[PDB]
Amino acid sequence: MNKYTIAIDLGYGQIKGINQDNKRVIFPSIISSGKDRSDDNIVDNIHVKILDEYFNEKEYFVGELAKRQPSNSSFINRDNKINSEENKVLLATALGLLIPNDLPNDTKIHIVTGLPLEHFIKQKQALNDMLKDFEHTIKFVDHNFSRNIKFEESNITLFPQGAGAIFSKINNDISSLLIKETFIGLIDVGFKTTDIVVFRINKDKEPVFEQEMSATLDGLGMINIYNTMDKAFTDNSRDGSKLNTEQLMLLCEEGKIFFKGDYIDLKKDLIKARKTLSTNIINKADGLWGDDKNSFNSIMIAGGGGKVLYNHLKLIEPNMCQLIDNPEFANAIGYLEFGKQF
Ligand SMILES: Nc1ncnc2c1ncn2[C@@H]1O[C@H](COP(=O)(O)OP(=O)(O)O)[C@@H](O)[C@H]1O
Ligand SMILES: [Mg+2]
Ligand SMILES: [Mg+2]
Repeated sequence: MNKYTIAIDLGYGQIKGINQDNKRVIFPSIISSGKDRSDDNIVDNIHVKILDEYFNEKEYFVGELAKRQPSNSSFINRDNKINSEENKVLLATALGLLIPNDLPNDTKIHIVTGLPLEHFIKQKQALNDMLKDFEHTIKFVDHNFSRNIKFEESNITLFPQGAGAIFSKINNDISSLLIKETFIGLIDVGFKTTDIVVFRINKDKEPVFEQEMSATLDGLGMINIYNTMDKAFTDNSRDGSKLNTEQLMLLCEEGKIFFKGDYIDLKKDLIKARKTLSTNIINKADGLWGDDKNSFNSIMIAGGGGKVLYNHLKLIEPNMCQLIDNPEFANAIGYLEFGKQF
């Protein structure tokens, strides 16, 4: 009785996913009501329908396709909720893309997912509850295929973020991380939260979680830069005009947007927002690691935020800190290695 393993990292910014055949998908965590659209990649054209027990077919665009719409799942103003309509569509769209076409009668889907470090205790059951209740057919209308998502209880496993990304053997060299009596830190800078997780290495090269030197920062993530640039845009505009989410996201890539025949350059505020977010995250990490900061052998930052802020984040200890090889799929790969050896 085999089982197929799909690792899915759920974010308030980007859904990341990878099954045990090393097929990865990633797309923005925005959905949108769908419509008859009337070597293109499927990930940029997610027109989809979801069938349930009520025989509701709910129609959605999700990902890049939904990003390019007037109506949107909020990005800034998406209330934090672990089981919602949008996390169900986003979870079922990531599954739908990572489920093969010829699974045997014996092979069933095993999902590995989780919560941020300190969010785990609070929301392990609510996430295990939404997964238990999955009873949906996900239909990719423009791509002639559909999948059924049903979860066998404890055909699913939940892991707090942090351990998996660290322990990994594809994005790390765990031979060089196993040093006696030293620490190893992770700084996963995400969209709404930021995880700081450290592990003490035993004298027998066994790693131990240090809850004390670890937190989940609830007010610091890349969303701070989005809001500061949203206010910088209306403020600079002095028109009372606001961007939509496709524009605001572009305005936070480089700080340039072409709006109503005006070249809006806010790169000066974007740089300041990134230094200001990065300062806080370095301060919190220093706050948790006192003089024990000298006892580290690596401090690896990761996530989408870690990728864009690495040059600021590195200042926390420049000759010792590094960027993990695939920052955004760093927890999702940890979720694969942990689920597969299970
Ligand atoms: N090329 C890029 N330029 C600027 N920002 C980026 C880029 N790629 C990703 N990001 C930022 O990183 C975020 C993705 O973070 P992610 O690793 O998904 O964390 P979470 O798991 O909390 O969603 C996006 O919302 C975006 O703001
Ligand atoms: Mg994340
Ligand atoms: Mg906290």
